[PDB]
Amino acid sequence: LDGPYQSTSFKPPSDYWILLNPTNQQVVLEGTNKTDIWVALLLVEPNVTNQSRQYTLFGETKQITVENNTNKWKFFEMFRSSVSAEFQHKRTLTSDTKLAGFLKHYNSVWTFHGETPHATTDYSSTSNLSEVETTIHVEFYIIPRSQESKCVEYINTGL
Repeated sequence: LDGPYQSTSFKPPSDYWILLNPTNQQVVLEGTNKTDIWVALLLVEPNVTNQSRQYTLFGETKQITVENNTNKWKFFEMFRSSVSAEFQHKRTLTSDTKLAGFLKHYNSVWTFHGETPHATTDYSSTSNLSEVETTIHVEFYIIPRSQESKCVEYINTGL
């Protein structure tokens, strides 16, 4: 919808879907309010044998075991609620579209999980939504939640 945005660090306005358009395996998003929510989406290329890859998350060097036995791409949703904790593999988006989503809405942070073309949304709660800031490493678009059905379309079948 709103055309290609270059990679940047910003606090997205609420009720707007950020639609990430990555090309290469990567840490594609880091989002936190530095209080009770840390979210990171790691893009894993197709046909990846179980192995521990090194990622930089919020200035910290982390080893994360990744695996992708499919021809599709997988977005690893790493999550922690306290800065002192280690990241957990909370959800996964298995995709042939290579698009992912990020939305701030009603005290929660919404992402997509499942497998295309049947990927669905889920959320994580936070006590300070307004202060969650995202470092989008890749090109992205912005779609309002008043057109969320369009963003579901793109997530599952592409732009």
